Amino acid sequence: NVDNIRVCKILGSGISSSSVLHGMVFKKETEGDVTSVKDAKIAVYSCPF
Amino acid sequence: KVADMALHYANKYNIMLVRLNSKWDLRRLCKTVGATALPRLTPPVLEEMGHCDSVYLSEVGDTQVVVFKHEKEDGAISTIVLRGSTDNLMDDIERAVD
Amino acid sequence: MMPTPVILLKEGTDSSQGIPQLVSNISACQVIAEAVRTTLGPRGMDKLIVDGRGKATISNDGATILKLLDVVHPAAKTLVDIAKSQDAEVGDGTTSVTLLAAEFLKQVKPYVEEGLHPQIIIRAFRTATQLAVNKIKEIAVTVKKADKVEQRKLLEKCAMTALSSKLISQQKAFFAKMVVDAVMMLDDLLQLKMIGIKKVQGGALEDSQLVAGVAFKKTFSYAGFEMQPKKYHNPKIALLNVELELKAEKDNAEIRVHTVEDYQAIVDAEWNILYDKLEKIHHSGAKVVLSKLPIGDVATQYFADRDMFCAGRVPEEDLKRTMMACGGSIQTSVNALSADVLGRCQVFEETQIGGERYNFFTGCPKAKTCTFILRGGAEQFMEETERSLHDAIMIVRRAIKNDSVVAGGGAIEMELSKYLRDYSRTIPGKQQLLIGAYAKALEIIPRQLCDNAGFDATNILNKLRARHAQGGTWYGVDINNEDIADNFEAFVWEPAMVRINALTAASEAACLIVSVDETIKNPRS
Amino acid sequence: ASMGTLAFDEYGRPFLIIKDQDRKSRLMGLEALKSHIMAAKAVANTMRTSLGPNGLDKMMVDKDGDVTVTNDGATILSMMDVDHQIAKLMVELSKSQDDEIGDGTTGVVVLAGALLEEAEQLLDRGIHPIRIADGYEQAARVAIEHLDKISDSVLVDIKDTEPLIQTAKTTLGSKVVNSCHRQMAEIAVNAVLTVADMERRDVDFELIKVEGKVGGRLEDTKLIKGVIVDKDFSHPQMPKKVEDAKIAILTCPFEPPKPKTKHKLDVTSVEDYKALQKYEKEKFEEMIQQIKETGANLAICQWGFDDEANHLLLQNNLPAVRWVGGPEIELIAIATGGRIVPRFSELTAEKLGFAGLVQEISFGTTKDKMLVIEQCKNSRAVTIFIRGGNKMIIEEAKRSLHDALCVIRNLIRDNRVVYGGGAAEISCALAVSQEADKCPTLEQYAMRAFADALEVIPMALSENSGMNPIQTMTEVRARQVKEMNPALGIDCLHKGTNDMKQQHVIETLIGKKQQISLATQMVRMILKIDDIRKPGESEE
Ligand SMILES: Nc1ncnc2c1ncn2[C@@H]1O[C@H](COP(=O)(O)OP(=O)(O)O)[C@@H](O)[C@H]1O
Ligand SMILES: Nc1ncnc2c1ncn2[C@@H]1O[C@H](COP(=O)(O)OP(=O)(O)O)[C@@H](O)[C@H]1O
Ligand SMILES: [Mg+2]
Ligand SMILES: [Mg+2]
Repeated sequence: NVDNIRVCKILGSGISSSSVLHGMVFKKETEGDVTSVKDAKIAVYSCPF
Repeated sequence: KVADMALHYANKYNIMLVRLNSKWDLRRLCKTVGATALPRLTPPVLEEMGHCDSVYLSEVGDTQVVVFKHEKEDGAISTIVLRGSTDNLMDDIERAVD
Repeated sequence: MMPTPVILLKEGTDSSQGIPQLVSNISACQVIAEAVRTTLGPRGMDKLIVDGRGKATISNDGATILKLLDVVHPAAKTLVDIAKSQDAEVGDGTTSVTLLAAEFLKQVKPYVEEGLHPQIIIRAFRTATQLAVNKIKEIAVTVKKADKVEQRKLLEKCAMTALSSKLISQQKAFFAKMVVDAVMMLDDLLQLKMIGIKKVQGGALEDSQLVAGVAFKKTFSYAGFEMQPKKYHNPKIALLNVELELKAEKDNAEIRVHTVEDYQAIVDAEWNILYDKLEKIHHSGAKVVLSKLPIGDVATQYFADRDMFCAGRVPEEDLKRTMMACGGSIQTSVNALSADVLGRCQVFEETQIGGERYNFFTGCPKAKTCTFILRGGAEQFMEETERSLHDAIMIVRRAIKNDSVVAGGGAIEMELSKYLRDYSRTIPGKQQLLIGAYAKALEIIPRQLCDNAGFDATNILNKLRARHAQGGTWYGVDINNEDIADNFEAFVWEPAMVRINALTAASEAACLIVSVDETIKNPRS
Repeated sequence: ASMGTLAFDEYGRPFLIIKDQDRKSRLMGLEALKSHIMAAKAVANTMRTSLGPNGLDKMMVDKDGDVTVTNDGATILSMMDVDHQIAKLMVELSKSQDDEIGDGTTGVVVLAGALLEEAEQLLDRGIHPIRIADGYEQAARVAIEHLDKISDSVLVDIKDTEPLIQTAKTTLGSKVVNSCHRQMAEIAVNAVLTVADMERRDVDFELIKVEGKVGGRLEDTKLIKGVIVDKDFSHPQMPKKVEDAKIAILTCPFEPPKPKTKHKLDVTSVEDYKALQKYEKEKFEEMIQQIKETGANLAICQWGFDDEANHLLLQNNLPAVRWVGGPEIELIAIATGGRIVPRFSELTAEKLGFAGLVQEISFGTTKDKMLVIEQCKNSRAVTIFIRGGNKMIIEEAKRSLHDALCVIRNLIRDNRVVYGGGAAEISCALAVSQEADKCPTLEQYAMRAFADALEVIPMALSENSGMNPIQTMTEVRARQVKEMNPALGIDCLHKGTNDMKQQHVIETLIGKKQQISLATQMVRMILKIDDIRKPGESEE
C-alpha cells in the first residue's frame, strides 16, 4: 500500500538529516500534563472526549 | 473535542491526551498501533486496546510533535521525517520520495 | 513569434529562460542580501520598516527584517525561507545565512555568464559544504570536564557573544547572566513557553529583572477587590479552572415550578451552590485563588471578607507557569481540593511596576519556570529587547544540548576558507575554480564586519589570511582595537551548530537557485 | 533616493523584487540619521518653551474640535497628531517618563533633542554613531553616579510634612494652579499620605478619587476624607442630611428575587395568583424589615430599586441611594469601614459602615445634586473635589494634582532628593566634563557632547525667564566650580539668590535618574537606526 508511507516535513536542519520512523508523527501537542509514555496502551475513541 | 472535566480527570489519573483533527489521521493511527476506534466512552476490551513502544512529546526545529514510535522493525504504517532549509526543497524531496 | 490562432498557455503568461534569467536571479539575491548587510556585528545598525497600516517595527534581526519585507521575487524568497529556517533550527545567524548564500551566488555569477554547466557548480558547492562541515566538527573546541562553573561560564560567554550586536549590548553581561539563570531552571525540554516575557513600559534597561517564580498583570478586578490584603508570607495557591459566578446551571437548563415556596427554594439553591463552591475553596486552606475563568463580584467580596486574594480571567500560559513554579494542579472541580493540588510560594505580592499592577509569586524553591520583566522607553524598544533575549535564550539552549564552540568574528570563516583553498589546490581544475570561489565567498563575514565597523576591510583581510596561513586557528576581527586578535581568548564564542546550519542552509539555497533554468508566471486569478 | 534600487535587469527583462516596490520609498545611511535628528530637534524645540515656572502652555485641539490647554509634556505629545516615526518615538519616551515617574515628561524630550543635536555635529565630524551612543551611555552612567552622590534625604513622616509640601510646591510651580500653590501642594501631600501603605510600599492610586465640577472658584478645591458621589437620595422627600449615619452597603436590587437560570413559575388557579401577590408584598416588607433590623440609618445600593421599595424606605426613615457604581461602592465600603453585602439575609450589624456626615450638595442654579460621605473614623480612601471657572482649567488642575500625587508617591518610594532649577544638570555636566579629561581621546568628544546637552535645561530655564542664557549659565557654573555648592541653579523667579537649597526647589532623585536613563536609551535607539522603509503610498 502506497498510502502506508507518510511524509512529515519539518524545516531547518538540511535534507541530509532526514530519517525514517517506524510509526507516525503529528505536528501538535498533548492536551494534558502527561507528555511521555514508555509502555503505551493507546485507547482510540472516534467520539468527543 | 476534549471537555474540561474530562481533561481534569484524565490529568488526575495520569493519562496522555492526543486530539486528532482529521479522521484520516485517526484511521492511520489505528492501523499503525493496532486499536479500534470506539464510538462511545466505554473502556476498551483487550482486543481493541492499541499498543506502542513509546509515545512522547518532542520538538524538532521549532515545531512540537507527538511521536508514536515502534521499537520493532515492523508496522502497518511507517513515516519519513524530511528536514531541509526551504519549504520548496522539502516539497521537491517529497515528490522524489513519491 | 508568429501569432498562433489558438495560443498554447493562458494569455499574459510570462516566461524567462536561459542564462539571463539565472543572472537576474543572482542579482535579486544580491538585492535581498544588501538589505540586511549593515545589521551585522557589534557595529551593526537597525532597520525601521513601516507597514501599510503605519505601524513601524525596528529590528536588528535578519529574519525579522526579511519577513517584514514584502519579497515577491521567486528566487529572492529562497533567502527569506533559509533565514526563517536558520531562525527556527538555531535562532542566531539569520544574517550570516543570507550573506553567505548571496556571496556564493555572486562568486559563481561570472562562471554562469560564460556558459558553465550549473550541475558542476552544484556538485562543487555540495563537496565544499561537506568538507567545511566536517572541518567545523573536527576543529570545534569542546571541554570534556563536566564542570558546573566551566559550563556556566561557557553559556554566559556564548550569550554575551550572541547579544553583542543589539541595543542591549551595553548591558550584555547583565542580560547574559539573567538569560543563563533563566534557562538553567528549565527541567528537560527547555520549552520556550516556560520562560515568560513581560514588557512594562517606562524605566531603564537596568531595571529589567528576572523573577524566580511567576508574574503577570492584574486582570480586571471586580468591586470589593481593593479590600483584599496584597501580601502573604506563606500563601497556599488554589489553581482553578472554575467560573465562580451566579449563573444558570446549564445553558439548556430550565426550571419549572408552580409554588412560591419552590421559587424561594430555587433562588436559595443557586445561592447555596455558589456558597458551597466558595466554602470548599476557603476550607481548602488556600489564601490566593486564581482562575482561568471569570470570578464574579460576589466571590470577590466573599474572599475579601476572609482576607483572601482572588484573580479571574488569568491567561492560560500564566496559569501553567504558576503550576510549574508553585507545584499544584489546575482543578476544574473543587470537590477534592487536597493539599497536594495546592500551590505554594514563599511570598506573594501585588506591586506597582511602571504605571501598572503586577502579581508576584517569588520564593519558589522547586521552580521550573521564570518570567522576564523588560523595561523600556517605547514599545519597539521592549520588542527589540525581547527579540535579542530570544536570540540569547536559543543560543543558551543549544549550548546546553552540546558544548562545542568556535571563535567568532570571522575566525571560523577564515579558517574554513584557508582549508578549502588548500584542498582546491589539489584537484584537476574544473572543480578547483568553483571550490576556490566558495572559499573566497566564505570571506564575506569578516569583510562585512570591517565594513560595518568602518575599518579598511582589505588590510584586515590580508592580515587575517597571513595569520591563518602562518598558523593560528581562532584569529578574527577585533572591532574595538581596529585590528585582529585571537578571538578564542577574547571570548567571542558561538556554538558550532550555528555555523554548521548557516553553511548547510546557504549551500542548499545556492544550489536550489542555480538549478533553476526557467521561470514561468501564470496570470493572477 | 527611494524605492530601493531600479535595474530592470541587464538584459531588459522585468526585475520585480518587493511588492509595490515602485511606490515604496527608503532612506539609507547618514541621510536617515540627519532626518531623524531634524525631526527630534523640531519636537524638542517645540516642547522646550513649556519648561520651568515661566514656561508657557500649548492649546491642543483634537479631531472633534475639543480644546485642552495644558503644560504637561506627556499630554501635549499624546494629543499631537504626528506622522514621523521619530516623533512617535519622542511621544512614547514622554509617555514612559509619565508612567514611571509622573513628572519630568517635558525634560526628557528636551534632553533627548539636545543629545541628538550634539550627535549631529559629532557625526558630521566623522564618528560612527555607535561610538557616540557608547560615549553617551558611559557619560550617563557617570552622571547618575554623581546624582546619587549629591542627593539629600528628607523625612517622609506624617508629623513633619514641610519637605513634602516644598517638593509638591516645586512640582506645581510650573502649572496654572500655582495661584492656589500651597493649598494644592498641601492637599496632594495629605491625599497621598492618607492612602499609603506605611512600610515604604506602594501608593494605590485608585484609592484617590479625583472629581471635578464646574463653577465656584479654583481656591474652593478641597480634600474630602471620604467619598463624593454623583448620585443623590432616591426619593425626593427623604432628608438631605444624615448625622452619624450607619451605612448599609448592598449589591442586591430591592426587587423580588429572580433566579439566574431560565425559570418559569406556573400560575394554575386563583389561589396561585393570590399566593404570588402575597409573596411579592411580603418579600418587599421582609427586605425592608431586614434592613431596618440592623439599626442602619442609610442604605446604599448598586442596582437601584422600584417604587414600593422606595416608598417603604422613605416611610421607615431610611434614606437610600441607588445605582451607585461599583468603584464607588468599593470606595464607600473602604472609607466607612463597612462590608459589601450581597443579599439582605446576610446583613448584620457588624457589616454596617459608619460615616459622621452624609449630605446632599447643590451647585447653584444647576439642579445637579452630588452626595458627600465624609467624617469617617479611619478613612483609608480619599477624594479630591476640584472647582473652577471652566472645564479647561479643571482638566489642567486634574493633571497638575496627578503630577503632585505622583511626585509624593516617588518620594515615598525613595526619599532622596536633589535641588532642581538646573543645579542638578550643571553639577552632572561638570562631573562628566571632569571625567572626560581622563578618558582616552575618542570617547572624550562624546562625553563632552553629553555634558553640553545636559547644559540645555538651565539654558531653557533662563531663556523662558527672560535672562540671557549663556551668560547666566556660565556664571552659575563658575560659581559652582569656585565654591563647592551643587545647589546653585537658575533664579527663574528672580528671588535674588541662586541657592536652590535656600529657595526650596526640590526634585526627586529617581525622577532625574529616570530622565537621564530614558533620554540616553531613546537617543541610542535613534542613533542606531540607519534605514527607513515607508510605504510612501499616501493613501486616503
Ligand atoms: N565582540 C565581537 N567581536 C567580533 N565579532 C563579533 C563580536 N560579537 C559578534 N561578532 C560577530 O558578529 C556576527 C553577527 O552576529 P549577530 O549580528 O549578533 O547575529 P547574526 O549572525 O544573526 O547577524 C557573528 O558572526 C559574530 O562572529
Ligand atoms: N521655583 C523654581 N525655580 C527655578 N527652577 C524651577 C522652579 N520650579 C521648577 N523649576 C524647574 O523647572 C523645570 C520644569 O519643571 P516642570 O515644567 O514643572 O515639569 P517638567 O520637568 O516635566 O518640565 C524643572 O526641571 C525644575 O528644575
Ligand atoms: Mg547574532
Ligand atoms: Mg514638573
